[PDB]
Amino acid sequence: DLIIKGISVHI
Amino acid sequence: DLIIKGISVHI
Amino acid sequence: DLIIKGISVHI
Amino acid sequence: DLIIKGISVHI
Amino acid sequence: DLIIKGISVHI
Amino acid sequence: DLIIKGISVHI
Amino acid sequence: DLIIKGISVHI
Amino acid sequence: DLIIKGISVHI
Amino acid sequence: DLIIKGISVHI
Amino acid sequence: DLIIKGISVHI
Amino acid sequence: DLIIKGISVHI
Amino acid sequence: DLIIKGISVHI
Amino acid sequence: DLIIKGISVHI
Amino acid sequence: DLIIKGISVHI
Amino acid sequence: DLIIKGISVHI
Amino acid sequence: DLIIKGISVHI
Amino acid sequence: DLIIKGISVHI
Amino acid sequence: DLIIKGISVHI
Amino acid sequence: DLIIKGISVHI
Amino acid sequence: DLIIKGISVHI
Repeated sequence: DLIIKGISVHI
Repeated sequence: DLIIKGISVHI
Repeated sequence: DLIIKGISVHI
Repeated sequence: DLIIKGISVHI
Repeated sequence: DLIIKGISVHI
Repeated sequence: DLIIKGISVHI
Repeated sequence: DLIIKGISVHI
Repeated sequence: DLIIKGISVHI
Repeated sequence: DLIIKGISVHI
Repeated sequence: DLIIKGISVHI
Repeated sequence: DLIIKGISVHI
Repeated sequence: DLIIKGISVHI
Repeated sequence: DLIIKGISVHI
Repeated sequence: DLIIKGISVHI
Repeated sequence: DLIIKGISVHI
Repeated sequence: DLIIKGISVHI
Repeated sequence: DLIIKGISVHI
Repeated sequence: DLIIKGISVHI
Repeated sequence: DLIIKGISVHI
Repeated sequence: DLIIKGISVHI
C-alpha cells in the first residue's frame, strides 16, 4: 500500500 | 508500505 | 516501510 | 525502515 | 533502520 | 542503525 | 551504530 | 559505535 | 568506540 | 576506545 | 534523448 | 525524443 | 542523452 | 551522457 | 559521462 | 568520466 | 576520471 | 585519475 | 593519480 | 602518485 501526494504552486 | 509526499513552491 | 518527503522552495 | 527528508531553499 | 535528513540553503 | 544529517549553507 | 553529522558554511 | 562530526567554515 | 571531531576554519 | 580531535585555523 | 522514470516523478 | 514514465507523473 | 531514475525523483 | 539514480533523488 | 548513484542523492 | 556513489550523497 | 565513494559524501 | 573513499568524506 | 582513504576524510 | 590513508585524515 503506497500513497503519493503532490502539491505544486508555481506562480 | 511507502509514502511519497512532494511539495514544490516555485515563483 | 520507507517514507520520502521532499520540500523545494525555489524563487 | 528508512526515512528520507530533504529540504531545499534556493533563491 | 537508517535516517537521512538533508538541508540545503543556497542563495 | 545509522543516522546521516547534512546541513549546507552556501551563499 | 554510527552517527554522521556534517555542517558546511561556505560563503 | 563511532561518531563522526565535521564542521567546515570556508569564506 | 571511537570519536572523530574535525573543525576547519579557512578564510 | 580512542578519541581524535583536530582543529585547523588557516587564514 | 532525455529519460526520466520513477514511481513518483515530480518535475 | 524525450521520455517520462511513472506510476504518478506530475509535470 | 541524460537519464534520471528513482522511486521518487523530484526535479 | 549523464546518469543519476537513487531511491530518492532531489535535484 | 558523469554518474551519481545513492539511496538519497541531493544535488 | 566522473563518479560519485554513496548511501547519502549531498552535492 | 575522478571517483568519490562513501556511506556519506558531502561535497 | 583521483580517488577518495571513506565512511564519511567531507570535501 | 592521487588517492585518499579513511574512515573520516576531511579535505 | 600520492597516497594518504588513515582512520582520520584532515588535510
